[PDB]
Amino acid sequence: TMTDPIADFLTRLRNANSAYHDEVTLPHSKLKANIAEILKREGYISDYRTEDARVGKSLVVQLKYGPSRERSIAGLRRVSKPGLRVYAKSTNLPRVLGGLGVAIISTSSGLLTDRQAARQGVGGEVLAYVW
Amino acid sequence: TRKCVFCSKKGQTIDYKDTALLRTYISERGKIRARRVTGNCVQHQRDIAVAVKNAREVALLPFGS
RNA sequence: AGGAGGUAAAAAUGCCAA
RNA sequence: UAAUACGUAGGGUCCGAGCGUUGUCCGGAAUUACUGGGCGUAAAGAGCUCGUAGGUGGUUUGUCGCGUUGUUCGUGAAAACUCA
RNA sequence: CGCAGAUAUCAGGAGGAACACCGGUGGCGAAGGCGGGUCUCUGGGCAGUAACUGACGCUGAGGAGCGAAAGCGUGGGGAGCGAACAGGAUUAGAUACCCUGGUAGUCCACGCCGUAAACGGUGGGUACUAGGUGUGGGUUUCCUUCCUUGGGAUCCGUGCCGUAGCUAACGCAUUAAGUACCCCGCCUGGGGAGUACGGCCGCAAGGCUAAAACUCAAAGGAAUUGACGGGGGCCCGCACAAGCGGCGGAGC
Ligand SMILES: [Mg+2]
Ligand SMILES: [Zn+2]
Repeated sequence: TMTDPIADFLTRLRNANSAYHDEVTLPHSKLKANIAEILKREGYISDYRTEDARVGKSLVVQLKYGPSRERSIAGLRRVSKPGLRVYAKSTNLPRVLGGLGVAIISTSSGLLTDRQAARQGVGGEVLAYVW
Repeated sequence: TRKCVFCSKKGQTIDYKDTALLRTYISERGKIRARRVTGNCVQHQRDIAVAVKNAREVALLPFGS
């Protein structure tokens, strides 16, 4: 069954980005909305919007494509999955592509980029890698 | 492709008393005709086959005339 | 373009380099 | 029977109070793959289901602070390891 | 086997087993598997409404059940076929292929066994990722005659072809071997060996669990170029066929 909604988010995003679609429709959750907020802030997605469906809200994200047809997302991989969960200290924050990517970490202060978490000194569970 | 006659709204009700109705669907040798040659749907062909077998049992049609 | 019919008694082995 | 692979010579190379052989462990070995592998045909999907323990879990509100994270104190003997 | 009246043909009777044509790359079933007809009892699936419950889900170590054929036990039945077994024939020899017979078995009832190239050689659940064309089951809008595979939309099933992607290659490609998450089984060079000993199960046949010594420097998968085939297709040559003259016998 559906066991990992966040991995479902990531694989839907990855498949649509590989197929060059422009919009992506998901069932909606607050965690997914926050992840989309981080992705929008870091420039990976153009914009996201929540819309009401028959059984609830729905997340729609617009993908960002380069003027030469280049994709704004190179990879999308989850890290802390059910079963093996990954927690990171403030002094062991993961780096993606030598820091050229972004790692989204759930902390007591909320969802933060690894740069933000290293700056604030907090740590937590690493959710996914984006590059 | 020709149309299945029983599937039409005018389609006659299928039963094994009707002798000529089944005669139209059994060859001169006494055998049952095929779907490709007759043109009726799968369900109606199955009903035809069962009806013809029953009529053969009650001696209203021959076995291999 | 589709398609039919007919068509074999027996016959073993051969050394390990270049 | 015309060897740079055997033996001896010349010559050379590597080390140098050492130089080789054996034994044993690690590495190379992503060759037990946590980091970091696989199962159509190379080894590898139970003949097929039901179900116990176990593992795993949809959307959302409140509470706890066990897991998680931050800080401080104590402890982590000396020697060892690393920097001066 | 017949001439003791066969084979053939006609009529009647007895018995057993399998169900022609429908019938197919079509249906159902979890898998083995399941088509003569009728009746009785009974399981699952699919579609629409969405009235109800409100996460009750998924997988599943061991375990339990089912599980082709052959085989086993007890009691029936026994037409056709037919291991073993007899002759015949072929051959150098035929314990084989071919022929003529022919027991167990194949069939029924009730029980054992529990293995198969039990194969899609592809564990179960879920979501996403261009399409085109068949067919099976069901709902619905528009041409509408509203006759009509008219055409469209949607759900479920089953084939073919095909992008992206994956693959060592062959190929897979919305029914994935593609991108992902959860649970289970399994693999760690080839022989020895699915064997020995021990244990469990079985009436037995045997099944399941399952090594070590020794030994090899490979065993393998896919694809390529040749060669070969008592494989196919198309052709030739005194190759055969149609003829003439010889050699093999004699002396030199
Ligand atoms: Mg019917
Ligand atoms: Zn019909």
